[PDB]
Amino acid sequence: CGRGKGG
Amino acid sequence: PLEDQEENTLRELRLFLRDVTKRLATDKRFNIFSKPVDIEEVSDYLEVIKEPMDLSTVITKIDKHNYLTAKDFLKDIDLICSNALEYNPDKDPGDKIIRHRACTLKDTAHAIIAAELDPEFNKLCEEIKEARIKR
Repeated sequence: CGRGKGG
Repeated sequence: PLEDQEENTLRELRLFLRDVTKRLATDKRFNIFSKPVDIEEVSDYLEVIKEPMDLSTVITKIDKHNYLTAKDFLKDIDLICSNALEYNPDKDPGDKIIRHRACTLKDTAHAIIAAELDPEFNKLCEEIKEARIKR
């Protein structure tokens, strides 16, 4: 998993 | 001669592939997949994803004579979907929509390919791909 698109 | 007839068959697939890729790219839902992922918002796509892909790269690859089979083209629509699921967490609603569209993109692409393209016609393409990857 990555940090996410929106943060 | 033979290499002739071959490229007429390829040109035809290659035409179809443009039409599927235009259909997927107009779809509101698949919009996030029509560009390459940015590294402004996403400062870690490339450390997480070792093979980025998107619909506009697919467009160009069609024109680059990279897709010899529909299966080859689906290999890259498939990479769109797995890239999303491998990157985005699925807890947040925002994260989840993307996830949804990636599965949907994939299913849409396959159903189109499954429904518009003649089984006999794939067989011809694959027999041409195995030829060109030889002599």
